[PDB]
Amino acid sequence: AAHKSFRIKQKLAKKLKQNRSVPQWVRLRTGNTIRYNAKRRHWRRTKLKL
Amino acid sequence: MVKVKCSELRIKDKKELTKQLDELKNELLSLRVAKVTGGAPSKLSKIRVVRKAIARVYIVMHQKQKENLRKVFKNKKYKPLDLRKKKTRAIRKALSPRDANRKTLKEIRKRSVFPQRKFAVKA
Amino acid sequence: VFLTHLRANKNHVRAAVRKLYDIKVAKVNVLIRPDGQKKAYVRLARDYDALDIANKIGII
RNA sequence: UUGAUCAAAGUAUCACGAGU
RNA sequence: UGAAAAUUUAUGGUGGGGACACGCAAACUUCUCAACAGGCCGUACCAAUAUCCGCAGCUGGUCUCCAAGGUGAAGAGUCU
RNA sequence: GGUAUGCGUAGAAGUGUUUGGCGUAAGCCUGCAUGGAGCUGCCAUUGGUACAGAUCUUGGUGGAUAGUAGCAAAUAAUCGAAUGAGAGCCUUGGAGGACUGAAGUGGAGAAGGGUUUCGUGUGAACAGUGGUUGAUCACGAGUUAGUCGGUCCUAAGUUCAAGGCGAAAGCGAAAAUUUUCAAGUAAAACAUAAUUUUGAACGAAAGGGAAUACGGUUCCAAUUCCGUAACCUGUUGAGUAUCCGUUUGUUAUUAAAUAUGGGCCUCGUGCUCAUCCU
RNA sequence: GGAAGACCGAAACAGUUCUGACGUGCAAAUCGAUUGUCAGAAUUGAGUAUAGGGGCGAAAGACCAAUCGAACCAUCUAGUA
RNA sequence: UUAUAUACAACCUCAACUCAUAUGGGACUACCCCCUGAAUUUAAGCAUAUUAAUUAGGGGAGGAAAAGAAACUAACAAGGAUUUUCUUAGUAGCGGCGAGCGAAAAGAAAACAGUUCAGCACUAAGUCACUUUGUCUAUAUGGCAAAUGUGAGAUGCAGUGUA
RNA sequence: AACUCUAAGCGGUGGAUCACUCGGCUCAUGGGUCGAUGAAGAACGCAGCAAACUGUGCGUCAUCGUGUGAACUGCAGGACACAUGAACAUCGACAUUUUGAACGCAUAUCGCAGUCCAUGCUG
RNA sequence: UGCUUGGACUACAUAUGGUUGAGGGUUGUA
Repeated sequence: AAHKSFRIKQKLAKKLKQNRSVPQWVRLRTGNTIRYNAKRRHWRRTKLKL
Repeated sequence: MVKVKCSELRIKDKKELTKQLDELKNELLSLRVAKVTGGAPSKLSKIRVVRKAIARVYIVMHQKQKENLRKVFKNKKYKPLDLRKKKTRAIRKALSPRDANRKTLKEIRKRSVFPQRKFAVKA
Repeated sequence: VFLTHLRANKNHVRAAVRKLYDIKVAKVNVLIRPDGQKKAYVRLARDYDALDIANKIGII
């Protein structure tokens, strides 16, 4: 940490803003197939590296 | 507040248009306050409609900013790059079709005097 | 405080706030909150009151 | 005999002048 | 036989530019002193017997920084 | 593909079965009970055609045990108060016992982590025991600089202009040969003059290196924020040796004048001599 | 008077004998007793070279990402018996 | 204009340009094109054969690509551009004459389209392209002349003429 | 009654059977469409409550004209600006951040430039 | 003048002109 760079500050928001759960109403679409997420990150059961 | 029909906006002027432009974006930023402060309606949801209303203005502003160019860039060669008929690749840079049918002299004398005659060789 | 687009070169805020509100800047400060947003810091002048600024604008 | 030297002087005839 | 180079001083140097004495001065002046801006991004926390890598909160390998009272050779080892 | 005026929500396929039966046997026919939309018999053809097996592939699930194996290293926890549906803990806060011993289980830095840091709220998996707090979720905030630092310089070395070679890609390469392959330099006609060899660039938050620190401050941030106190770099501006002998001030001695003299001359007024610090 | 690849020793490292402690661990190599150097052939964080029949090796065929008498990953590969 | 003592005009090789004005590396790949060329396998083993003028092979194209108008056939009562299919034929020879390889004109079917270059004699550069200025319009890197404004062009442009 | 043996009922772990399939692969006729005007792939930024897949490019879940002719919808809220078009699809208009074949020198650095006008303050 | 804020620009290989050309290359006029 603490000496990142301006990709790995902007890359790390996208692997941060994707760490919500499901939108908390959108399981009332038509044909709701979304229970909880596929990409769902913890941070010791899942690594980043890309 | 009415939907700005772009058919209506084709009669206006650019000085009125920029006057029409900033009259909406200045009010727009005040609407974003209610998004973050949680304003008085459930939502001041006009920032969908006024957004596309704002985007209706730029293009017709660009249109006469475009349409005035190509009439005064008539009657030249060495044309503007961004105004040069963006069609394809494999027929721009290979031998233009008014210029690739330029038949040769010893091939337009054998197409002069013995022509194709439309008969039916039959008994 | 301000939240801005991602090319705020610290003088565009010095350009814009006096263009939008006639507010003298004092010291324009910038940090990037790592969720992808550039939170801004600007300091008023003495004659401008901060509670008078947003109450003019509408921010409580 | 652990200094040091660049960047024309000299000369010649013309410019042999301009301003005056 | 114990790195390079960015940046830097002073000196040397032929030219050249200052350069009147009844003064008006001037001085990238290496002096005193006043206005004037200085963009870009990185900053929270763990920093390892619970945030690292060890398929895991696993006695395992992890770069250095500060470093006290006593006894005593002492950064020992025992003790607050 | 032909076929049976084929049965089918008035229950069609498989699933069970202590209903009943036919074959030598593989296999059907049949009753009931689920079940909810399609199915079989004769005769022509035919395809990836019937499984106990392959240290067979995949997905449940046993006995041992579904409570045995063992969760034993780092001295060692404890009563009372809370609160809690419920506490050996952790969750606290009250005591007060012992450890870590300053080449710590302590305070902050690197690589790597990437939202863990913080408040607020909590039910279940998560914490190889519990759970009222957690490095889990829910939900909110949170990282401010001219001086800290990347940024410039260059190190071993990437071989990274087209001289070259290779069928092309590209070359486990001190590319030192490549009209001028000069950076140029206030410059002068009449290749501006002797001059410059590799032209380019990356490469160190550990080496080189513009310049600062002090006190307090928040729910978490500080050589950054305010309070106050300096500096650097660049730009601009103002003052800043520098007015003489003499005589304007002043009788002169003196004084603005950084230190005036000189011969001459009627003294010199005239003349001459000149300051790029003492 | 303080020189030497000099000695006994500590964090730095190494890994000897016990063939001791678990050998469905604490672990796809570690813990606990013991032992050696310890001011240089020393110990090491970063940068950079070296390439699959070769790199590198104070030389064991060690080491090259838990693989090393030739890796490691897709194919000609349902390769042959 | 060359004791290496000056100009000017050409020429000739030859530069430099934030000149003008414009063309190209790249993506994909089944098919296609010129390339480089391996191996298990088969021979009961293997070394020439085979896998094969083959998978990476990568440079190139397109709606076609390459070929194509014979320096061919055949040897006959002749035929006649190139490509794909049926057959020639699993026959001719190549073969450790081992395993295994392997065509072909000729016969019939689709479609059919033949011709510019070079070079005598072809006999007033009669050529071509920019430029600018207008004609004419058009999303033309455009049609008509001109100044005959350049330059290209005799080291050869054009017309007619070609196995 | 414990327990163990055995049938069925019944509850329970399980997902096999049969059915159903907004999909797969095969078969064959059609057409020429690949960039220096910025392609192909990525990074991000996206919207009211939004992570994705899909859509886009500061005009950011869509976009001018066009066509057809009233809605998308879990909900709030705007529309009925149908009647001078909802919402679709078509699509010619305009747009096209960021990077490539990097067309500035150049990337483990959003860093270093250089030319010229425009536009603000020095002044 | 310098600051900050916009734009346009500023690859290399390369073809045909354009400009300025360099040459004890080759002559010619002197």
